[PDB]
Amino acid sequence: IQRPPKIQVYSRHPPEDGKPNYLNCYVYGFHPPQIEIDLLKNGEKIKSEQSDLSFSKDWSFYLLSHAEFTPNSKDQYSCRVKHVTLEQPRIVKWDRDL
Amino acid sequence: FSFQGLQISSFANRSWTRTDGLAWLGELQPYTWRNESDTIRFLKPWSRGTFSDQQWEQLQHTLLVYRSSFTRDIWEFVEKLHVEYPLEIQIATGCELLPRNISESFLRAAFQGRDVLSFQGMSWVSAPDAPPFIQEVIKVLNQNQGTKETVHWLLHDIWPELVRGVLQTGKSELEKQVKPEAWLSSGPSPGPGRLLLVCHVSGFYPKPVRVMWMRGEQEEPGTRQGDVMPNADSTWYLRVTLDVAAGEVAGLSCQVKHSSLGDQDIILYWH
Ligand SMILES: CCCCCCCCCCCCCCCC(=O)N[C@@H](CO[C@H]1O[C@H](CO)[C@H](O)[C@H](O)[C@H]1O)[C@H](O)[C@H](O)CCCCCCCCCCCCCC
Ligand SMILES: *[C@@H]1O[C@H](CO)[C@@H](O[C@@H]2O[C@H](CO)[C@@H](O)[C@H](O)[C@H]2NC(C)=O)[C@H](O)[C@H]1NC(C)=O
Ligand SMILES: *[C@@H]1O[C@H](CO)[C@@H](O)[C@H](O)[C@H]1NC(C)=O
Repeated sequence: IQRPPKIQVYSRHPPEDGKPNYLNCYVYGFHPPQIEIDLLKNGEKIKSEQSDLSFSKDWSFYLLSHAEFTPNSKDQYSCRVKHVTLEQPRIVKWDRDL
Repeated sequence: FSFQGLQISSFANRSWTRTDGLAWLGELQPYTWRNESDTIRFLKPWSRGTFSDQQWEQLQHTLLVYRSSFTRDIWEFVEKLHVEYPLEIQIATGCELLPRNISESFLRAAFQGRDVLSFQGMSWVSAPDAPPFIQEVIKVLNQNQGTKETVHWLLHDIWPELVRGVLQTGKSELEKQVKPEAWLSSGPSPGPGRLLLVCHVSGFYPKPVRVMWMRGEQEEPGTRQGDVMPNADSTWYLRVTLDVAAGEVAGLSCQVKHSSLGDQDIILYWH
């Protein structure tokens, strides 16, 4: 009936400071399909694109939200997810290393 | 490359409902059909297949009348059977071309995140262990000869003729091969004197791939596979990790096998 989102964050390319890149936030395994996914730079929402919502064999949903970014020394990134199974918006930090 | 047409329908109250469609062929998405829109959209130049504009227009009209009728018909089942709110309905329908000339098609559906009913040969069959009322929804749906006929036609004439043509127009894009980048990083500490070795592989199409941590020709176990995750350009991403003693880190490598590379694996040594 009800499933919480799994969330993974990763960049498209090797994360080299200075070089333009793509930040990906991948939200999956959830249900109901109603969801909100924001990509944040140092806490502030950035301009991002979302794929069409879709679902897997077992009826759970998934969604890819990506945005352009240029990683550097100081700036830290993250993904915020609001879903009906989460009392507070869940936040997942981007770890360049993982 | 199998074909999957996908419907996501949300009924929250009775003033507010939405129904979205999209379709996959292999890993690629040649169609979308947004609630706001009375027409499907072709996302690729090959999306139109061999269907003529007339066949597309007819298939569209059918589906658009379907969407309208599906909407009101669910609402009637809702009011006249006092079912809960909100409701999430999903439908999956498609086919694949098997060898010789045999082709198997399907249409199953889901209520509240799990199987509820499907379509077998000529009739609606309920799914085992489903909410009480759907045996009674199946009663009504089986008394509607027209809908049953139209579904049969779709599964047995329309999907197979559509997929044959789109498999043809989309051949070069479907069968293309994109080589991955790969790179290593040191990840969060598994403990004092330990390292998380992380091998990243990104940008391969298609999806099947094999990425392992190695010491020579012996695969290192302790290797934890990530999930394979999409990038926006229809390529993929995977990270594979190893929890190892900082002492034994010398001589380890990450090996990447992918259909795009041949028998020429990408190899990366830990430096
Ligand atoms: C190209 C990518 C787009 C992806 C699209 C996703 C594919 C979805 C599958 C498409 C289904 C096609 C079936 C079409 C059959 C159809 O038209 N059904 C309609 C239209 O019928 C109307 O017109 C007809 C002739 O013009 C008759 O005169 C009818 O009396 C009138 O009502 C039919 O009435 C009705 O909407 C069928 C509803 C099917 C519901 C089965 C789904 C299971 C959901 C179970 C939910 C459980 C209940 C919760 C309360
Ligand atoms: C049907 O559902 C939607 C929510 O799914 C309701 O819309 C909200 O209503 C409030 C108060 O009027 C608005 O301020 C919000 O902006 C709406 N939110 C959304 C997400 O749509 C709607 O009121 C419901 N209608 C009925 C008659 O129950
Ligand atoms: C979606 O489409 C239907 C039918 O065209 C329309 O009446 C309805 O208002 C739309 N729903 C939403 C949530 O925008």
